[PDB]
Amino acid sequence: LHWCINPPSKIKVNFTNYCDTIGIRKSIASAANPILLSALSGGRGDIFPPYRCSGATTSVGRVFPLSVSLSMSLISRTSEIINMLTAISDGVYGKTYLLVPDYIEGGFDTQKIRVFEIGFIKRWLNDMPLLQTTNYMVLPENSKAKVCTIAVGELTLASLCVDESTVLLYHDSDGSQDGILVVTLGIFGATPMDQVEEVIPVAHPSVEKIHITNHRGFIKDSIATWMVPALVSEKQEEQKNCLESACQRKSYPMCNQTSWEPFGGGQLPSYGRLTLPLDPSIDLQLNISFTYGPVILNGDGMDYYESPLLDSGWLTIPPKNGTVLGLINKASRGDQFTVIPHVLTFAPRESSGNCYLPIQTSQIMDKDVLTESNLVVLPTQNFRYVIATYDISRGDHAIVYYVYDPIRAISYTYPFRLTTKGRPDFLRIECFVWDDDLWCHQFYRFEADSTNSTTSVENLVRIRFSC
Amino acid sequence: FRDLHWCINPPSKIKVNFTNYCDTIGIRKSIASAANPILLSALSGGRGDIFPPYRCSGATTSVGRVFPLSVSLSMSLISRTSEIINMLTAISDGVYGKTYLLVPDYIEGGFDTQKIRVFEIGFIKRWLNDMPLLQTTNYMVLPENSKAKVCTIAVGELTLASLCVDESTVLLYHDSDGSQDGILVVTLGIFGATPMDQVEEVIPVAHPSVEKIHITNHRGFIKDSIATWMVPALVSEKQEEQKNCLESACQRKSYPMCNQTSWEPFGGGQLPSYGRLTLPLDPSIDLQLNISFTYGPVILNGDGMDYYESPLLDSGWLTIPPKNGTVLGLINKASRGDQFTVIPHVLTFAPRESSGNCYLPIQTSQIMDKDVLTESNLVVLPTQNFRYVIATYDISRGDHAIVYYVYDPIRAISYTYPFRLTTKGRPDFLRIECFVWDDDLWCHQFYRFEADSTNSTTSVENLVRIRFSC
Amino acid sequence: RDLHWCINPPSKIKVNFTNYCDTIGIRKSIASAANPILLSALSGGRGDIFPPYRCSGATTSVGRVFPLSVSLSMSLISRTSEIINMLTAISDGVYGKTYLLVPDYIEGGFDTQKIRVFEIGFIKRWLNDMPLLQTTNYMVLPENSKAKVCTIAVGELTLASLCVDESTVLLYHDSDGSQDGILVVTLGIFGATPMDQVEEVIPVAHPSVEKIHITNHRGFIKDSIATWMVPALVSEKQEEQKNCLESACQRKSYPMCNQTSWEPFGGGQLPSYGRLTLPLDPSIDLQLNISFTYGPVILNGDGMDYYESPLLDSGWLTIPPKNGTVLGLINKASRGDQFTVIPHVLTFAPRESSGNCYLPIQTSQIMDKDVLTESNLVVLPTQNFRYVIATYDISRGDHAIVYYVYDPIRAISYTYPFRLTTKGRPDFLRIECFVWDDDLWCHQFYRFEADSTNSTTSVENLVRIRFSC
Amino acid sequence: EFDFRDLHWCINPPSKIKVNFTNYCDTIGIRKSIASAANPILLSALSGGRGDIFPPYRCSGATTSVGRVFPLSVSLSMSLISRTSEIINMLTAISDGVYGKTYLLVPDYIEGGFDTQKIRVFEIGFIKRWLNDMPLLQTTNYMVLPENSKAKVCTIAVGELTLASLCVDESTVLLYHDSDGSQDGILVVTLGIFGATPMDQVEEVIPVAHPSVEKIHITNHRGFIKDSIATWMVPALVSEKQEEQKNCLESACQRKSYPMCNQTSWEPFGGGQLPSYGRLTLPLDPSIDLQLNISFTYGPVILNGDGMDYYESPLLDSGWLTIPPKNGTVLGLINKASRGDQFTVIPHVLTFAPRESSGNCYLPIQTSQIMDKDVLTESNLVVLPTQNFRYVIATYDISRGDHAIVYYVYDPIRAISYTYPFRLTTKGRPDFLRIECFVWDDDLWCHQFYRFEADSTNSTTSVENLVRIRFSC
Repeated sequence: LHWCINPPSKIKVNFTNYCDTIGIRKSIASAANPILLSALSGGRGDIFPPYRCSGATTSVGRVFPLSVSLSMSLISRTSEIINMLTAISDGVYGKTYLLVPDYIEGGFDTQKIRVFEIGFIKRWLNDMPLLQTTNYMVLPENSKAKVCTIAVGELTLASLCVDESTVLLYHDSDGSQDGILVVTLGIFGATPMDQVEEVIPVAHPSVEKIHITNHRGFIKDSIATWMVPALVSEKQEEQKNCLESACQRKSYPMCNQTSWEPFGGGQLPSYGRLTLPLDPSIDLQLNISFTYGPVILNGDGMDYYESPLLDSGWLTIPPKNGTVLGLINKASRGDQFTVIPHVLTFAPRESSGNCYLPIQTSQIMDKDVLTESNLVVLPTQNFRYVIATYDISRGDHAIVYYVYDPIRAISYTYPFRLTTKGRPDFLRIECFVWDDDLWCHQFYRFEADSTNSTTSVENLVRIRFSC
Repeated sequence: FRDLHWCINPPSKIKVNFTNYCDTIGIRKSIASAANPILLSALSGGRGDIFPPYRCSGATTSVGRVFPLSVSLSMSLISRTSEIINMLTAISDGVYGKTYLLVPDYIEGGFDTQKIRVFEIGFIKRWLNDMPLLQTTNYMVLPENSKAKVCTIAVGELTLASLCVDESTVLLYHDSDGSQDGILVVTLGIFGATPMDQVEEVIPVAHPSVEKIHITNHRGFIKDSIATWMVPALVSEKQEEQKNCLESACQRKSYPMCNQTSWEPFGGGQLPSYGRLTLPLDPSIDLQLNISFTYGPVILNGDGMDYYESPLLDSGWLTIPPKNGTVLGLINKASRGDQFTVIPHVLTFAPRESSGNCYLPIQTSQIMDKDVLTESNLVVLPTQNFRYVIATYDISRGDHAIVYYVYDPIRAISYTYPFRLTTKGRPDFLRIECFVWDDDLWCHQFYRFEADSTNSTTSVENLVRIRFSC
Repeated sequence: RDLHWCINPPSKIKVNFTNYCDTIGIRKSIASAANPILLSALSGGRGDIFPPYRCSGATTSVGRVFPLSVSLSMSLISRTSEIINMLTAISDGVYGKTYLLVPDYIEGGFDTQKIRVFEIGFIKRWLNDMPLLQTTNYMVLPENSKAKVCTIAVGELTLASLCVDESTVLLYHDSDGSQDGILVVTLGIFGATPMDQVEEVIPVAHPSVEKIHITNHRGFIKDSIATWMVPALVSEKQEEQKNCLESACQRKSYPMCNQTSWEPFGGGQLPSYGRLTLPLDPSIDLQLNISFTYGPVILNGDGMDYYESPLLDSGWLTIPPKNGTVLGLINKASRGDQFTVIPHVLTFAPRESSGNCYLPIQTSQIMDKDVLTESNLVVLPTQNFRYVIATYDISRGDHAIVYYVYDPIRAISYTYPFRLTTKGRPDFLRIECFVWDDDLWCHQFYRFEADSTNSTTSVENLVRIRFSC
Repeated sequence: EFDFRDLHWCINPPSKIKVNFTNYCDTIGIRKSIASAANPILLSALSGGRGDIFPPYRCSGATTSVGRVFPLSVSLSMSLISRTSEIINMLTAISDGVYGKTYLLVPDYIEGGFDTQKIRVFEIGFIKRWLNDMPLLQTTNYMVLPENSKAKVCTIAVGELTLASLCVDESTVLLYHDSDGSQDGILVVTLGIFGATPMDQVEEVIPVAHPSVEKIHITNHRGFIKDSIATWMVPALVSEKQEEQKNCLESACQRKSYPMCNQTSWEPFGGGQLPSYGRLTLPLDPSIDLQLNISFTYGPVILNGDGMDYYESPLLDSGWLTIPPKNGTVLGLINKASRGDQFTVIPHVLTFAPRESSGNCYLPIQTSQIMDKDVLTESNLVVLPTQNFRYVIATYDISRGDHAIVYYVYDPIRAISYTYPFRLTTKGRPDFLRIECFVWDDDLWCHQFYRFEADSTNSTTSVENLVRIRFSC
């Protein structure tokens, strides 16, 4: 009777190859660490104004049109870039977008290609960020890359690509179960860059579906976490009781609806955490989880930002036309998935308090389009969240940023030169703190009267709050 | 089949971490191993084919087009109407490097603030439809230094080298006589903060006959961890043979050459000789910048001399760009290693009934034209067949086009680029750097022209591909 | 249970099996390595003490001398090197010695230098079931300033000492400048961290205490706390003792009130017992504690031992007899928190007294003319109470040493007709007895006098007294 | 096809670890802690003894030898000797600040009948300074073997805070011949510097490398312990030595060394063949059980079977094998041998290859006229652990006017001698003699043991002391 030590799977297949991968990854991390330190030293300081000197502050905005990224180079050549998701964390950045090759003109819409890219953030002699792409990957056309999620961190990029918006977790068990094409990117061309369509293990038999439309997570401690709506058969009774308790109020249309947004009809969606352990030791496995929480009214997107706490992260939900406000519920990254409605969840009247609701109105909202973007939780000790909108009230089309603080609320618009006729069908902002400032990377698309082509415009903007 | 025996799980006291059992890999080795697939994806395309297999139609034409897509930093800066001056690019084995002087316009102080030297290096990735996409993976901006005004680019083996100096003519005298000129040395890795140097260096003069060194704009390469440049130098030992050869050639029709009392590179005295700056990039060894001079064919330009790799073991093709059209270019053959010899190969005229040790450059005033011509450098392609490319800016065409003159030892093929849209403007500085890609000719070009405003010079840089089909 | 099969791992997989468990501390490892010796001593010796049955009822004493020992002091004596004042403290299977070593290789005047040595070692059986005092560690103190007197306290594989140059510590009278200090010395069984010598500045528990009289004392190290017993001078207790002194003065016991000044402190008042305590912790607060207490009057403060008692937190206390007084004094004492002393035996309670006073028995006519240098009272380590004192006798023609093993019921004696040395007169005779395999083993030591004034020979040798029915 | 998830890699632990890992590494921790505790003493001893190995260059003339005795010691052997108890066959070994002794003890203090038995005693200890810059041999541990005393003859090896000694009842150990009945076993005795755990006493069978080795001779073999391995050298019996040794003997026989050929039988083994070099290694590690593998290699002839002393060499894997001279022969042997690899003995010193011969064989020198007809007894040669190669021998003779003992401190240039007239017993017959030397405080310290028989009363008296030789310009 000898002593067997159990090694992780995929290390016993080729220990030498595993350890060559380990050494290459460690060397790449060591080589790229000085750039990360140089970029993060200024950013990690603070965001709050130190001294209150003039009371009410002023807003100064500047557009920085210089970058080394592949996306802006493609856009500069009038190439259709649609559905771009960008994530900025740990000093690195990532992008996934659908590219339409206009170099050769054949037909009108033949195929759309998906491009990933992960790069650095660097100074440009004026203490300004310079987004530089150090790697990219282009998927083959015959793949399920229509809808993917972005999650960048620890010098790595990960994604969950699926052709259909709604993944059939358990209903399609009898047939060919839907797979999620996991796409992983390193910061330098090497083995970490791999893609594999893998069957996703359910949390329980209770979980039935998964909705993946436009999501964002992060990577920390070699884990990849996303938050997507799910469909379970146990949250239904308590959520129905809470919804009926809220229905007696003036919020009649909420309970008047017979079919919910993320999944047609049926029951309410439930929060769902997709966990992807990203380590070279073991193989890839999408560990889905779920947990009942506040009522979810829209399933367009569900981001997941990092928090200064130990094992918790904010869970934002972009506002939808009809629901004036979006949830910023807290989420647990640990072994047990818990969702606590930290802020922006209206607790109902005459209720036990175990269930929360968002705030919606029927006629309060502006009849203008006023397209809003996903709200972003800034990485800093103080809690601030930024949401951009496509303002229309002024004579010139504009984008308005709301950095929420309990003390004051002032927003002024400087003239935006680029376009005066705007039909925004998409808008996403990704913000980060750089030298005690708010640098937001915004992307949006248009629709023109000529209808010859749709122009997608993206740039970096900095808002300076001067005392 | 032979299993040792059935086993029992040992007590949980022992925890085994499998990461500690094997050894770690160095940063340079890991970086090279990572970058190897990207280098191979371009080397295979380059080495797939060189020339058409058979003359399908009995005659070959030329098809050319521009490729505006690029994810380089210089293209991004140009897109933001930022002024870029004197960019030298050295494409080699799927790695490129650039050295340019930036003139910031967002900074507003006085009228002229400062010019900053920028270095960048990166791969040549396969874009869709099998196109060359120049990607930048690392770059470096020098803090304000006097010695970064003129630099030489030398790219190869996943690293960059540069020899920046302040004055055009670097003086090489014993000890320090008054003010001394030093040669700044720059180095860049392909990624991250790897062992790299930005150290000012004092030249080991080697043979003390070298007195000056001229560095206008030179290209070299890094082979076997050795960076080699070729620059004119001024020696005062052996000038009688060249003087006798010039006197013998003066009686011929080559009157203007023998009429010069003072030459172009170094004022007065003896004509320049051929030098060679050698920089061993072995990180264990301290940096030394050796110099190996050797006389050769007479130099008539001296304002720029590139140096390209050769298929032979220790050979190269140092080139001299044409000067004002009247003097044509030269393509010599320079040795590498401890010895250094120069053997005239192409575009060289051997005088009749001469000493035999002097070869002279072809020089005809008939080629000179009132048409404003800005000839570029001679670019030797990295192919087995010896072919060199010439790019000329001419206004004879109504489109204010740029003409490429691809030359062969057998034939000569010329292709024009009427794609030029801006007609107004006189070019000031045109450079090209060609490379082979999927059995095709790609030539990265950069040129600046001054418009009618007398204060605006637009730096235009783009890739052009010329295809010759049977 | 059986975990299926194996496969040969790659050659890069080699494990040392060594980095994978705890690191044992120095003191814990030393205690683990030394425990079997302490077991072989304690279980072998302390199992049987007294004759189990009355049998005849009249016992005889047969004795024998065992000169073999690996002790360093024995070897030094064998090389004719003078040792002046040695205190040995045997407890729990370990021994320790402190003695003035006088190098006589080169001599000048009276004494060129005397240099202290502290040694601690085990007690081993030597294939005849006899004790072999092996020396395992020792430390030497150069005679810089403090090498005059010390106290010995051996226990828990550790030695302790309180060395002061002055005969009596001037604890409070020197507080104007720098008060006097006591060179604390600590040894371990094997050379390690506990071995330290850190002189400590004294916080005093009582403002009344002012003198400490360190001459020759023995203590023990119990529960990592080294405690001794030293007489101390206080003025308050004399107020209570004065009534008893006046009552005894008018009584027939004239020699009690005849005394006007005491040896330990000239003039002054009646000294009181002071429990010196040194909590031995390797990390924090190596400081002393002095807690005076009332008790029986001290006729002689020359020496005061401190033997462990079989009670919960109690300890014995002895005072060796002095010439002029016929008896010593044994009184109980408790360690921990408050300090109280209640006389156990050998104290006479005067009649018609308030009760807060006790007097040892003294007779001025029983004493014989010949000079007898008695040794300290020693309490044997057993449940019973047997105290043994060795007396040097000159009346007998063999110049024998007589071991008076005193018990309150039956008193027994034995004489050692050995080492005549008629010209020799003892100067310092000390013993340290212990029970070993149902026998009384004593470790005597003495020094002779010279008629030629040039011959001083320390004589250290273990002796055993056997009682059988 | 084995499924890899259920399949496991298995490692092979040592036998002692597998049975009780907890106990094994508890012993490992205790040993490491004791070694760390004892390290300061060894460091102080090494610091005191390293400096000034040799005096400077000659100032006026030849250096003068100064002798001094030091009877003070805290060893058990000295205390036993001082009590008029005889000590027989003591093998002292001093190395790296720790010494060790194995001596037969004759109990006479308590006598029952006529005689009970002789007792083996194993004693380890420390070398400590005694405020006068001379060593103090202090015994920190000792072991007394039981009354049966299977150990009549034992070796000695000390190093790395350990004592090890192979013990055999008979001088000759028959590895193969006595396998028909009960195979001869060697009693391995080890003991740590302090405590109660480290001691082991086990009788184990010898796994010799090849059957070619049939016998060994274990009488007096000082070794040492380095890298947790204890090494000894004993004569060995092999069958393949004759083909070269007899040829060499006949090739060098025509010289003056006729009696060497004239001997029909050799002293270590009656008849048979010439003795061969042998090496015993004891891996002293808690993880691995005790095994004793005997190697062998070829070398110069072994003139006497008294015993071969193995010493530590400054080189990486070298050892100054040493053989004492026998009566008649004036010069012994100081060879060179390797440790840890295949056994190989090169005859560095005391061998002169005969001229006009093959040259592949080496022979020592002999001269019968030197010893004359007086009772002169010489001891073993001690290789000092210094940078410069040295060797010391001690001779006890009556030819000296004071019946003294002469110490021939040998030097590559000349030889120096000192006499100890402290011998006040003219009627002295040395039955046994042995010296062990070490360097301490820029002097030469030697520990001698001369068991001499007093003919005045016909009673043997064992005498041992510590003597130091000082060389001053």
